[PDB]
Amino acid sequence: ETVLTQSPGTLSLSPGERATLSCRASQSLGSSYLAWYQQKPGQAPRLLIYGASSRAPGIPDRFSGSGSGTDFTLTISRLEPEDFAVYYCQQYADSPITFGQGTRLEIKRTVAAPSVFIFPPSDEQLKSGTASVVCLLNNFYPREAKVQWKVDNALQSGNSQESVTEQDSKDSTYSLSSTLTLSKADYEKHKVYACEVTHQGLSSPVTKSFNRGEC
Amino acid sequence: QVQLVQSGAEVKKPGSSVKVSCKASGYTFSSNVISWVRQAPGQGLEWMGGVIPIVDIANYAQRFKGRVTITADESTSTTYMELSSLRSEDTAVYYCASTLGLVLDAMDYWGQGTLVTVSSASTKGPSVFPLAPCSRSTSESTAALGCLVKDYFPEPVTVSWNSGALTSGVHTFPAVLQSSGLYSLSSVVTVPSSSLGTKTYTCNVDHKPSNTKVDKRVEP
Repeated sequence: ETVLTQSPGTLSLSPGERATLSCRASQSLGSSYLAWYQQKPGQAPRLLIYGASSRAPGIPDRFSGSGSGTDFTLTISRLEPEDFAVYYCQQYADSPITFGQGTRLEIKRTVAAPSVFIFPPSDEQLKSGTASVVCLLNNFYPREAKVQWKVDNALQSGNSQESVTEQDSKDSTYSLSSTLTLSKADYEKHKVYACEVTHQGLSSPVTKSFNRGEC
Repeated sequence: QVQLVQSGAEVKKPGSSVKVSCKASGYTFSSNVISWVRQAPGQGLEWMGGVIPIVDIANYAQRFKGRVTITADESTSTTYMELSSLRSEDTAVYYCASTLGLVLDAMDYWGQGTLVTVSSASTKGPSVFPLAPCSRSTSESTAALGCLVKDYFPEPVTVSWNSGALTSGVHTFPAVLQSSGLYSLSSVVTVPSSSLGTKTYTCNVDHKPSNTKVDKRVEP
């Protein structure tokens, strides 16, 4: 299959600025067989451009598409607040149809370090044989952040899940929650529970921790 | 109004099969081709195949060949996507979309999507646990509290704070489907440190499928 690679992974701009999004195909698509879509959270994709350069019905003139062969570009001449969304290219020069991995067009703002919080499991939960430990990274920018869980300095893997909020419409930040899950048996084998956070707004990683027994 | 209306959310066990429908209405001329595209939560778009209703001829992405069947009922302007041998990787929103004219083409009208969740779980109300700090330094101008809304099925839950009186500073996170096949979600609020211990914070969790309503006052 033809692979489409979009760049940049995240484009960070302000309303009023010009946005240029790139799609590179692993083989030639001609000057036609490429479309661009916009997608917002909870909604279906919306067609913007077809035939590489043609605007779909009702799409404003600030959207345009160009390119041929392997290299295609979507331009938004002057960003509106409603344009901040994820964008995908799609090729249809041969089967199967494939899409790029998406470009996140987000609102740029000053760097903001997260406020970091760790929460021990409740006694209520412990009653039932499971312990969940939760780490909150609150109101940070940009979106890239890394959480590492340590249990008595042992770096954990495979026993955590996380999720991230959509960029806030007022303050342009993100927040992230990570949950470490362990059996009550394992939880009680150890003392120090820590979450280490790495982020551009932090001169060095910040760790929040507690000791089981004092919490 | 040109519209593609899909059938409702589905839950199926691993190994089973699912059929989703898409009813077209409001087209002056019926579409030559309906395509099916899916998207796993947080991931990209994946085209599955399409069908030409007037001849009921489908085409497929080879990675789904032999597991996906797309059919058309031209008489009811409906198409169907059936996917068999379901695995966890098939949990996704499934969209139908009509094309600009051809099989290999751009897609201009889209259905609302159908969520298909592959889980062995039965309906189950959440357990609601407090998220409360055990310690908090004086160099912290803000504090956080929350609740962990654990082990429920299916989606959604609705989480409010102080019976809906508290909305500022709240983040309710996307749920994660756990390897157990149950969901878990957290909802947190950040407050000035001086409000911790002088004000009361209660999370209210409503899970309609299990007719569950739980209030949890969050304290250290």
